[PDB]
Amino acid sequence: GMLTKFETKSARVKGLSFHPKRPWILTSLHNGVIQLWDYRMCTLIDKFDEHDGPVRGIDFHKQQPLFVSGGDDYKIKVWNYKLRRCLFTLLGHLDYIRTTFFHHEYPWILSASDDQTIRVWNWQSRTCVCVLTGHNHYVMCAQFHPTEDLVVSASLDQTVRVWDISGLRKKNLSPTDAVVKHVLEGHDRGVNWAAFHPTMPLIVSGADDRQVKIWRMNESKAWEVDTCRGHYNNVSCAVFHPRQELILSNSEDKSIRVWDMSKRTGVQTFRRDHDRFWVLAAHPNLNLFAAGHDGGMIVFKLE
Repeated sequence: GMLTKFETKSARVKGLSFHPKRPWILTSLHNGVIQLWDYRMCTLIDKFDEHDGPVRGIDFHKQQPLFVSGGDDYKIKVWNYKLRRCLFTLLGHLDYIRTTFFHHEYPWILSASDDQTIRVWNWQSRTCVCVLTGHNHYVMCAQFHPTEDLVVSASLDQTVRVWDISGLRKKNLSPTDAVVKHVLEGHDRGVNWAAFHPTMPLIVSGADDRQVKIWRMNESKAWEVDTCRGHYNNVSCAVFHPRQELILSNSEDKSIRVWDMSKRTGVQTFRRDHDRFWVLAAHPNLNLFAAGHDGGMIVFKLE
């Protein structure tokens, strides 16, 4: 089932990010440390210790020599991994930052916070260019769509939201800005994570109801199309397998679960003795995955 490639022992891992080309993964830790690992040479390349308290937000830029971090200190830091330093800090959030991601093309950062806001930042102007309001509890996750001007967010308010930011794109990149397109209701507890499918109009979410839910959107509406049961504690994270009909989830129940979207195979469950899982990453072009837990990180393949 699970082919372990690389493991770290560390403070609890809260964030993960695979480099698209280098055999590198970032881990952002509960102790405020960001580790840069080479999983082919089995070495710690570098350590970045500038935050105070947990760092949950971490993302490599897919094309620029940058990564972005978001901390419980309410700071977003933009880093250059060649220069090995923090270029600048973005302030504005009023509570813990849950996620930070770079846009794949636009000069943007997307952040989600316990302050109930989603923020878009322009990293060229080094400014906040949009505050997305509407959630009425912690925003646990916000992600950019890979090819459309959409955002998906997950909140402890029990909703997943889909936002149209095409207005913000036209305003901000030119030489309302953000509209809520869908409010996805169905989880009956706080939602910890939501993500877009790379190609289909699908969303996956994981919640404190111990459910992994799959949603479909069309031109008019969005609706729940499946619910995966088996986790016996809060679902921390869920990702679409980028290139196979699979979903990967992990949980405070100390398990990774692999779901068959085709439903041909039953769910595969991978357990740790003592470690809650907090985060899951998929490599953007390899059949390679990473999970963050109480005792460190595991990088693995499926067989």
